Amino acid sequence: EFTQSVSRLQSIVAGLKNAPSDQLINIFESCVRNPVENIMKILKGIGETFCQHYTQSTDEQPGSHIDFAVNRLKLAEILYYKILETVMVQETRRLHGMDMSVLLEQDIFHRSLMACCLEIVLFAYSSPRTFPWIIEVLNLQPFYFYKVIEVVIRSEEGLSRDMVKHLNSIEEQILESLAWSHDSALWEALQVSANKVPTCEEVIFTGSLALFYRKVYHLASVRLRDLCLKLDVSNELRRKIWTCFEFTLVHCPDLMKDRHLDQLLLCAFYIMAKVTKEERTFQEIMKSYRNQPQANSHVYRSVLLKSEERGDLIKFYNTIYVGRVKSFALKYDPLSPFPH
Amino acid sequence: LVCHEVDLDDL
Repeated sequence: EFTQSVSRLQSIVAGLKNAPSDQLINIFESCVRNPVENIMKILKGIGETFCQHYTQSTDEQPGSHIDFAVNRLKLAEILYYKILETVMVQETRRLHGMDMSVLLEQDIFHRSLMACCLEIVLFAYSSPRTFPWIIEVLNLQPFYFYKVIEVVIRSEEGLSRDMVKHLNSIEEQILESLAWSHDSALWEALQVSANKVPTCEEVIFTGSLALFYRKVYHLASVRLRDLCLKLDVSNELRRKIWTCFEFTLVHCPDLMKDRHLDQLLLCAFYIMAKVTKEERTFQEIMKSYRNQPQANSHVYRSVLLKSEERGDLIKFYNTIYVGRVKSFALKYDPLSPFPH
Repeated sequence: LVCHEVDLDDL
């Protein structure tokens, strides 16, 4: 009767309530500063804002009814209190008996765990409201929200394989382009560190920027190991392309502003394959890139050139990319470590 | 290191 995902959600939330349990209230009171009313206030105002945006219509999203949103919010508030208890009981400072007031007064966590729990609920129901709607109506920055996705996947083993597949989906959407928009808090994080971008060796071999760029680098290394297998290139060209992709992140970080991450990885691919004796054309490249799951055509057919005016991947390579990256590439007419 | 391709239509 119910969908595999709607019935899995109902199993996790079964017997539980939209309120802290006696065990979580015993961890909230152990705290010099008890977080229970701050938590309930965050939840109240996230529920209000969700309901208001759910209840009213935009040119691209028709609004729907109070009753389906109050049910949708209630089941997400049950999942929140369950995943928060798992988080906090399994925390090192509970197993050592230390105060967890600081850990439980970080509002960005409570906001982004309620938001993830609302997207779990919405996707299980195949909602017309597709990510990034919840974090956009909840005023939540992609650069701060993605960090709870790993926490939810680790803290609820009842999550279906489709729900995990989706959560890893939206986490890569953030590491691809929603955290690189011009109004992203990532550029703030860069600013307070003198705009020095971490290199792969600094994060791979504890830092908002460190754990962002270590997920970025890991994701880009996966998408590169596929491209280099389906175009049969040398492992040392892979080492060289990867060094130019690092160069464009560290020394030309503005190239990612309001852009996609595979746009700078494909141009790193063509420019280093062309500088060496292993020339593969953008045509040969997009034929193999096409088969990658994140590849929609707009990645190589609607690239931002200046701002607005949009072109395609070849014209972005010729008008913007080669001017700022030829210096480095022409040195191959020290390579960075490639990880797993 | 200019690309001399015109379009990326052909697969």
